[PDB]
Amino acid sequence: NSQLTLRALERGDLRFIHNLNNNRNIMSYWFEEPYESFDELEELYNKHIHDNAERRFVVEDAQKNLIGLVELIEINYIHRSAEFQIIIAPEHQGKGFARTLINRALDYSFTILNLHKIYLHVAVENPKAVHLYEECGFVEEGHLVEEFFINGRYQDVKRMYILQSKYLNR
Amino acid sequence: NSQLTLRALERGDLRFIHNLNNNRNIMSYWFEEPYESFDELEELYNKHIHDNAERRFVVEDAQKNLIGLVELIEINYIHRSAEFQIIIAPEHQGKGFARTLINRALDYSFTILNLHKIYLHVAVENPKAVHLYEECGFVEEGHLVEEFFINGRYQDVKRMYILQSKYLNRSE
Amino acid sequence: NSQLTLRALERGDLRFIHNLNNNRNIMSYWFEEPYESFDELEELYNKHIHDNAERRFVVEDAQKNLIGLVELIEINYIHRSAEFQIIIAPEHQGKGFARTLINRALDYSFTILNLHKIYLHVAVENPKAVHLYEECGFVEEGHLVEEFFINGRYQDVKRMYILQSKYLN
Amino acid sequence: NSQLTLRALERGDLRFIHNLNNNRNIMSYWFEEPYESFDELEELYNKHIHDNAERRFVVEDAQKNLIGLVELIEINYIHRSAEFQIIIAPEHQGKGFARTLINRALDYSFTILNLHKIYLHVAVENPKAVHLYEECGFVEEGHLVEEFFINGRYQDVKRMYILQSKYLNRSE
Amino acid sequence: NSQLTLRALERGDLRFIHNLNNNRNIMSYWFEEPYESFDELEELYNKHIHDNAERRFVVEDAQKNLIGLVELIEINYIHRSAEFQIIIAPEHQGKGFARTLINRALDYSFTILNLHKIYLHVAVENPKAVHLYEECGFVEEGHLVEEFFINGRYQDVKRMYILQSKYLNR
Amino acid sequence: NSQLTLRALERGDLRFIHNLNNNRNIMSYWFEEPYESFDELEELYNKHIHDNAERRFVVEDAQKNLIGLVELIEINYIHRSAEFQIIIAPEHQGKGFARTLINRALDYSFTILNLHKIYLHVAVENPKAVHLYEECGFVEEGHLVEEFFINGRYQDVKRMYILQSKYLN
Amino acid sequence: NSQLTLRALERGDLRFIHNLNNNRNIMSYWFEEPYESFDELEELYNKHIHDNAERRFVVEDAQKNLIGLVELIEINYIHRSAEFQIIIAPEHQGKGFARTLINRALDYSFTILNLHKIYLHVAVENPKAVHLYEECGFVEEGHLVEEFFINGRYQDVKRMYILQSKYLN
Amino acid sequence: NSQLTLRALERGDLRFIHNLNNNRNIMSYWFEEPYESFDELEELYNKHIHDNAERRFVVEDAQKNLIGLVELIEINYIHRSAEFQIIIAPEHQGKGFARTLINRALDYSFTILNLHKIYLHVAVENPKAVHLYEECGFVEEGHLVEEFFINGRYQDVKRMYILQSKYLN
Amino acid sequence: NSQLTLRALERGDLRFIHNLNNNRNIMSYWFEEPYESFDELEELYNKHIHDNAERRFVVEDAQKNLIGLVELIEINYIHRSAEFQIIIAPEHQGKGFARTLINRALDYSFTILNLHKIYLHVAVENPKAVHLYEECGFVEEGHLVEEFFINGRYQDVKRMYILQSKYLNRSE
Amino acid sequence: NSQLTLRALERGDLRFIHNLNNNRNIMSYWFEEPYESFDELEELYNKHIHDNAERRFVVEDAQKNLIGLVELIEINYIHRSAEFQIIIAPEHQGKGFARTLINRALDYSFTILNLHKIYLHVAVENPKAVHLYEECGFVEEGHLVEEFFINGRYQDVKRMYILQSKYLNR
Amino acid sequence: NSQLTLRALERGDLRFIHNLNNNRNIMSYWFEEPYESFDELEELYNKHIHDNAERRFVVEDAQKNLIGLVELIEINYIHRSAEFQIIIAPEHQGKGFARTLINRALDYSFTILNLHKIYLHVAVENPKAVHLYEECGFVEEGHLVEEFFINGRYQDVKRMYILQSKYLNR
Amino acid sequence: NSQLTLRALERGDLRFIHNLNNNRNIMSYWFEEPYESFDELEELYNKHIHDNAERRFVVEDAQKNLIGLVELIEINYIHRSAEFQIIIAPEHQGKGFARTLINRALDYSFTILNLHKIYLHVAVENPKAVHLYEECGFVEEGHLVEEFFINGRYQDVKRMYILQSKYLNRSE
Repeated sequence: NSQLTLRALERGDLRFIHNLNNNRNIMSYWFEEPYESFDELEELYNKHIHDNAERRFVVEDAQKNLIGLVELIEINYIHRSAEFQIIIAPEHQGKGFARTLINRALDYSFTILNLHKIYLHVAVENPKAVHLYEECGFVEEGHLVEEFFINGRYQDVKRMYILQSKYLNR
Repeated sequence: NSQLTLRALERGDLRFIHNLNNNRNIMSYWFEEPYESFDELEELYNKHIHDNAERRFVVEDAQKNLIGLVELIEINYIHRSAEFQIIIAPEHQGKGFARTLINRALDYSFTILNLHKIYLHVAVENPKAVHLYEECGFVEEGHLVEEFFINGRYQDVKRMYILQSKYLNRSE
Repeated sequence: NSQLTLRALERGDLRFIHNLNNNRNIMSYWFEEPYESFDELEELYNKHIHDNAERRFVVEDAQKNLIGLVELIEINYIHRSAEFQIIIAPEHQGKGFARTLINRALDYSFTILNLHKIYLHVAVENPKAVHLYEECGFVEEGHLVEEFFINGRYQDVKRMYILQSKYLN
Repeated sequence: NSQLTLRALERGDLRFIHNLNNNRNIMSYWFEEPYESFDELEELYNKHIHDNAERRFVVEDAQKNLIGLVELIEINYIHRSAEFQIIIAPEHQGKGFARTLINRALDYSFTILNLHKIYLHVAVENPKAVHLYEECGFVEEGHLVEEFFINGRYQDVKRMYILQSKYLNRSE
Repeated sequence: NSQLTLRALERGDLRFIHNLNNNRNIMSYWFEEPYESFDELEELYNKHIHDNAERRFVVEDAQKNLIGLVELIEINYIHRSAEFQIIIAPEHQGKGFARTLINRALDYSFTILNLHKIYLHVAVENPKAVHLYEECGFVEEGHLVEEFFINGRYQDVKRMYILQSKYLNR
Repeated sequence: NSQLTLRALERGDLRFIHNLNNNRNIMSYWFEEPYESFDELEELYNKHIHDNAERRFVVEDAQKNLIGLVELIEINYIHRSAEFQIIIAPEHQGKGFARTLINRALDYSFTILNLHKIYLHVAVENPKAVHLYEECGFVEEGHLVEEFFINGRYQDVKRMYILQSKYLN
Repeated sequence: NSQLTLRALERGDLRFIHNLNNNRNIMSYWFEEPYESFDELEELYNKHIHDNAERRFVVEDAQKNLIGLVELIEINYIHRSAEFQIIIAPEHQGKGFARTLINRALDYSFTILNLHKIYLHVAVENPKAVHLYEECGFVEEGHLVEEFFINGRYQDVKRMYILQSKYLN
Repeated sequence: NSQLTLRALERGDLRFIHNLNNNRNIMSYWFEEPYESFDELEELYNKHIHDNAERRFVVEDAQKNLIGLVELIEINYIHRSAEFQIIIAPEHQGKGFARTLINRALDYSFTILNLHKIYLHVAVENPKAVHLYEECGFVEEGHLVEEFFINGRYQDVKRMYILQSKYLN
Repeated sequence: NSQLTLRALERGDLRFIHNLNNNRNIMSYWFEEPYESFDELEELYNKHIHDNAERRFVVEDAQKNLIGLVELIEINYIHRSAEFQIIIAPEHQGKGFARTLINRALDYSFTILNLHKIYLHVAVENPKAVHLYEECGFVEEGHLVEEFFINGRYQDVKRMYILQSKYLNRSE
Repeated sequence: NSQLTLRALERGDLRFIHNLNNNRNIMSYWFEEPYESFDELEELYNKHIHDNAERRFVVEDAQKNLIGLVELIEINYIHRSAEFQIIIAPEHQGKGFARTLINRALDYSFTILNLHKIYLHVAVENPKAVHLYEECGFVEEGHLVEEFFINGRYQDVKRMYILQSKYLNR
Repeated sequence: NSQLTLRALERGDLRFIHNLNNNRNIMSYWFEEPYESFDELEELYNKHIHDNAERRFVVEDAQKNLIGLVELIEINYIHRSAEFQIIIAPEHQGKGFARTLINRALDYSFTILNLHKIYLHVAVENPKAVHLYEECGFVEEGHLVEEFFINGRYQDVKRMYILQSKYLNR
Repeated sequence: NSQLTLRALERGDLRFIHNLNNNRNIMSYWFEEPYESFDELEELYNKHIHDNAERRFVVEDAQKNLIGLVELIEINYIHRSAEFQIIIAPEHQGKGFARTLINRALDYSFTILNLHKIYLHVAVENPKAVHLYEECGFVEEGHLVEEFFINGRYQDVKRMYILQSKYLNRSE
């Protein structure tokens, strides 16, 4: 709803990030290993403070509760593309925030950074995630065979995308 | 009214700057992307401490509430010019402070720093500010086409300026 | 099963780690010289923060009491093997938690890290431990002669291993 | 024919790399901007020397003429995948070396480095290369729309891949 | 003509740059001071090796003679704009290379970096330079009063621009 | 015997070392990924200059032609063990020099460095090498299962060792 | 006389210094641009800690209230000259303390630092100050034309000096 | 006029500079202690490469023979003033080149750097030089008493200046 | 009695070390100059943290009172020897702890660290300590003449030592 | 008396040192300038932590009151000489501590550092200081003409010395 | 003879040092391992340039031939003692240089550094080395049991010493 | 005679300095230990380049042969004093250059550097130099007992000095 906002990741938010990053159910959706020392996380945060190739956001509601995370990575400024990734804390999954956040990230991407294309990756074995994204405007541009090793097996992922033209003329 | 005071920005004012630097509406007037972790801001602040090409001032009232920011950037040592930009916190806007601060900035630029020229950029779609600036003696020297991408599209901005000779000598 | 969790080692867990490292009987299991300084431990921790060739984990119960430690070292990314080490604090041994921790270290190695082989070393003079590793599917691949100097004399150790294919099938 | 040899790139090969990195035609196949001072190249080379996420190989003939470059990047330690990219110097192109080198890269990736998957990107408007790659066992897993801005417009690329199990076991 | 090319500035070209930078007739066109130690020039070259906000080019003919310089500065990757500046060595002024180079720089800008806008600055007192640029597609978007101090006086400069759409649909 | 000498590795010997490291058949003996950059090799050399946990030696003949290489790594100063590796350039194999180099590496380990145990790894698929090590007094202490990924598949290696007491008596 | 003392500037006195530096009327006396950041002031303080070419002193009364500041800069050790600057906080002007501070700065320059010449600059538009310096023995040696840009226009300043021989006799 | 040019000082011109700095009679004009090390000169050159508060120029003739040196120091960007210094090597004095170099330094200060005031110091005991500066439009603004210790005694110097407005009209 | 415990020295024990390092009487037994600012001690401590040629242990009782220090230095990786030195805080001296700690140090040196030889130096004018050490199995291997300048004059010291084989096997 | 001791200077003692160093009556006896920022003093203390060429001591009584300072500087280890300097805080001047401290410093010098010679400097205009030192064993080895500028004038100082042999055979 | 001299070790002499250090017959006399990369040797030389605790000398004859090495280590400046070690290149062993060099090192030690005691270590199994040193004034102060592991065995060494008083009153 | 010239020491003069710094006889006149690797000398040279407390001069003849060295050290900014020391290479000694150079050093110290006092130390057992210095106007202000250990024993040195007022004004 109206009460959801995206603001930049700050040092004070790292305990919430850490807590998610050490949760394997949550990190499987980012095809990332669920082990990260707090120090690894903080030192990488420090290292990338001035990195222009990424934007990391925390999501809050009106009381300032941390709902989840939005990220734009691999921002390329010739091709004007970037990869979008999102995580909703367990407690907040299934409340309808998903679409709002995807929209907010697309708005950031398209009305602020002036990117041309946003793409994401989703487990083919999560076909309800796939559909969601389709309803939010994304379209399948690839079916990556055995791209990621997750939970003892290689899994297929859809690569999906959306263009600036489509998002702004809606 | 007259109770406003200028002083240089310092580390302890940065939570206030940060707050404005993450406000979409406020930053659109500066054509700046509204995202800055506190760490990026502080690190850049630290790096520019001895940088002569800029001056960053904070505006406080008698009881020390932080009202706004006045800055001069791209200060050039030869051409004696600089770009002026101003921000008034939203809770303190529409209180007639603009003029007062624009004049403090002009007075500083021309009676202390000895610059010859000050210019600014203002969105064309912001005619109230254009007007305000004109009344404060600035004059349009350019209409930059599709200069900045703001809130989903390319926009035009006025470049306006004022000379030290004009400002100092007007009433003479 | 459920209550015991595994998370990455943190700077705040270092006094727990140091305390085990001063028990010489506990360090004899890792063939590591006991009695190391807290500062050495901390500075070595700082240095390996981004070292991808190791994973150090702590074992916490439901109330967040530190039970012990599980580590994977010498992780090799071509051969996809690593050495496994485990320590259960003395006040939590005999509670039957070794098995669950071993299974947890194997789950991590094989379902997340995607390694092919996990091996470990055990003193031959610790046949109870050897036996526990045998039940968890480890097989002896070496009987290393006078490999380590422990408590005044050279001792033999067993090298034992398990493959990913065996753990996942 | 069979007289080609692979070895790791080293500092003394950089004038050759530089030459290719400033060639517009050659770099368009890598979707890379064709501008790199020697200094940027050397500095980045130096920085990545111990970087495990990449392997850069040079191809030499019996008399040591530098023919091309074979690289693997984004090597991931868990997923065991990497992106393959190749370049053959223009004076040595159209001499049937492609296949030979693509096979050396596959043989390295799968019989030495123990990767599970290799992928590449090829412009859709480059059907000869797509075909060549297919014949070398790669298979289309995606048609990326308007992925790269090349020579004035946004273009589609095929993402193609090959698995270690398929490659190792085909003839069995 | 066909024989003119743009390649990246290299360390070996710095003696040619220096020689131009210490020539006041040449630097007045860039509103820059004609004093630069070779060491200042080289140390600034070293410092900006990895700067993404600029591209500096040397211009040569077929025998590899240094004809002049092309530069794109203040590249901004949200607004996708940049400032273009050019210098033709004295010996090569008046041979018709000017238009080719402006075209080459626009081609780099528009077919490679994917920028939206290119702008430049010209002395109002050089109205034949102004016209040239007008014929090459640039249009006046400003008349900057007393913007630069040059040869003992403050001088007016036109700010001129061209958009990607116009350059590519020609 | 006499003609072959052993001296420490030097920066000027690095092109010889690099050249062996590009022969994949030669590097398969060290289970080391071949094709490494000269700069990586040099910078790793620079970094380990004062590392007391390794000794890298070159083997020179009477005319100062580089024959091969002998190294001692993972030298442990409590357990007093180390791993031995040896490479004889291809143009000097079949000349019967392996034996002399092994004996020379053992002499160094046991009469100068005062180590207690020397071990090595050998591919099981290289029974000639195993046999040579057996004649020089090494005994198998482990048959490591699928330890290394070589030429497209996991292979077994032998771990073999000799003690100081046996070499000196 | 007695109550007023002079001691070296300290990091804890910096907020006092900063506060004077924001009064533009106070900084006009030093021809220094007012409104400088506390961090710039502190970092410049840190940088000059061991700079032998300056001495910055604070003036304290009997109750340790900061009265003002006295500085000696561009101290030259061959020519043995230095430039003198003094600032008396506004809440302590008109108390007749300038004289005592000048005499104190001269005593320091000539009886401790062993300098030969002390000079200063004063705005011509500040004839009261010029007059005070004249009574303390300073003589005009220069009338510098349009030397500084102050409050919107170029102004003339006096350069004035006193020698060691004159102060000590 | 034409033949004499001015360009920025370069590292390759340093032996020329050093050579003047060892003539004590030449350095007396700059009130600079002569006999400074080449290494000090070079390292100070390295340190000031990006210092915007100075410009050091060399004077070359048609055949690229170094004639002398012209410098602008203490350039202040608010007050827009700077101090001018000039040295003509002894083998090129009496050739009437001082005038052209002064005019060239003023042209640079006022038509490029956009300064408002240029000043210099001259020993009173050098009335020929004072006179030359007077012809080039400089006016005495100060007679500094015993400002410098030169050749065994304190000497007076003249401070002289010219404004931009006067030079440009 | 048996309630003593050894652990490695750590930063927080340094005020105690400092106290002993500035005690003239205590330091004369170590032939060391009794002057060390806390800063010199901490800086050197920090520098030797990863230094393998030494081990520094603190001795604590059941309630954690710091009793003394046991150290081994000049640990040589080849010769497998080290110099042993011990200090018992004065308030805890003459309580029969010496033997107990000397034995803990021997047990560590020979059953954990696998050294072959431990030696120490003792002032000749300190016959009680010589004797104590002899009873603990050390044997005189040298009488160093005028080796150290102590309390105004040059003095002789006994160098005494013990072998691992002797220590481990005595009772066999 | 018995209750006076010498211990090494520590960081915590620097406020007492500073207070003396900014007292001109006290620093004149060391021919030193009475101006030292606390930061200068502390940074020089940090720099010389490992300097073997000096030993700086604080003097206390039984309640741990800071009485003054002892210093051995320019320790040379071939020539085995050093310069001794002492300061007694104003409050403690004239109580008879002087001789005890000189003795303690000589004892340190001669029974611990094993030096051969200790020398000092005293204002000729303080002839009662000269005599004291003579009674403590020092002897004049020089009368340095106008060696130091102090209080507006050049002053003569005696250089006095004592040898280890004499101190230990007493 | 007269033609033997001691001068400080220099970088240019390191190839001669290296050559000796990688000769096990030569390094056994210093109880040192015969393996040293040239780089290890040079980097340690660089590190110890300013170390006051040692003096390393090269020995030459009149034509400037490198004869061997003299070293004074563990120089302690309170106790005024140091360890002396010497090596004569193989080619020059048995020519009578030994005594001259020991004398030269003692002269350096006693007439220049002003040390009180010099000690050395010798293999008990080299009793002709022991006697030599006895004739040069050294005397046994210890018989160190199994002090060093050399050539596959632990060996006993004599510790021998000489005092300044004895060397200078000869 | 008069053909001598002073200039500051520079890096390229260091082989000459090194040669003198390793000469026992030459260094005994400076009470300095005659051992200095080239590296120690260069490193210290480099470190003192901007050190104001010293001046090191080389003496050259018309054809640029390096004759000797004149130095001033411990230059104090307040007391305006310095220690003078001189060395003449042995091949050029006993040629009457001493006086000439001592006078150049005095002329520099007093007419350029504006010092008030110069002093030196000379071995008592070196009466020829004492005398020479006296004739050059220096006067004994101290007889330091057993100040330096030289060639096996402790020796006395004269401290001699000269004032700027005396030197400048003598002939007046």
